[PDB]
Amino acid sequence: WDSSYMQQVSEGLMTGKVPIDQVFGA
Amino acid sequence: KKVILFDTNHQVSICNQIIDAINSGIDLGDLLEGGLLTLCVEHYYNSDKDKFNTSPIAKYLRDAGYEFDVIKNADATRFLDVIPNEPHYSPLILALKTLESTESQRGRIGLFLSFCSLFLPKLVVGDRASIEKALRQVTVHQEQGIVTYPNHWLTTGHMKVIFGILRSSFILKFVLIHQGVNLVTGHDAYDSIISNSVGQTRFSGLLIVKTVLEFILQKTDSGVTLHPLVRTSKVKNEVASFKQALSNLARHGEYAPFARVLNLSGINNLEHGLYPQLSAIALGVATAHGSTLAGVNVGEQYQQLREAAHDAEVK
Repeated sequence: WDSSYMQQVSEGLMTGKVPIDQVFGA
Repeated sequence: KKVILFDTNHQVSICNQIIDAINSGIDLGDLLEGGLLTLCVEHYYNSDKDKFNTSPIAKYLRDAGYEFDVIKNADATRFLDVIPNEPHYSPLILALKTLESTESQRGRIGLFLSFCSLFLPKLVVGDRASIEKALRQVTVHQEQGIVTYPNHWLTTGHMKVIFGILRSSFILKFVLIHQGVNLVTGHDAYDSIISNSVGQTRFSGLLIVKTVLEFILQKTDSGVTLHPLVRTSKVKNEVASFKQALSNLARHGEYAPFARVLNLSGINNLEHGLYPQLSAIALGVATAHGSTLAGVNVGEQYQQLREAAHDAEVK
């Protein structure tokens, strides 16, 4: 965990910017 | 989900009288939402049907199932005149028949919407919390010379009316949150209040789960990943549930920070409560960086897995 750019990622997972199953698996 | 807009050539009159009625605590019943939309089609579109039908506001409400119905009446000055002729609007007709209505300036629609926007930041926590917040924020905007609401809008009686209008109206809340997030220069001066409040509503009731999420994510050479302990067999159910809940939220797209305030569908399982193992691990990871996940209470049987996550985040 680092960079506090995780917030950018986590929020993107929440607004459908970052595809979910890329992180969480199909 | 039918929503009646009102269409007259004296819209500003009609509108300010709907505001009078809302401020008087009159219950508009099923005409509430189409009253409030009718307002909104002015602070933003001059009652221009064509300009409204192309906005991202209209598209979202249709994608949400609303369909708009229209009362065309050109020759009528009173809100009284646009209420359909039904026994079931009699007691509203009665209340409107006797209501106060001063001559109405055009800042007033905007002024009204700005005021409603002040209840958003804490709407989900309840009336007391939404009202004390909005009152602190009236002080800031008044002191900035941005606006002075009439002094009688600042009583708890009046404020309770407004809070209940906000809880009651999906559309109202959505117009505010949308125009909120798409402001640059704004439609007018009242629009930057709305944006500022809306900025402070972002993740209301979604902040703890958001934090837990953030801290189960790790950086790697091969991109952003879940933390190894999250991908074990004892966490498989929670991960699958969390992910399905998280996927429900992401349907809401740009409006997902405002999902709980908007009561958007499919977020019932986003309580951090439900994922005790994931909460432990985010804690472990947060504490090493070194946050305190405020609100995340770690139950006693999951303490070891917290340690595991902490000890290994330093390692």
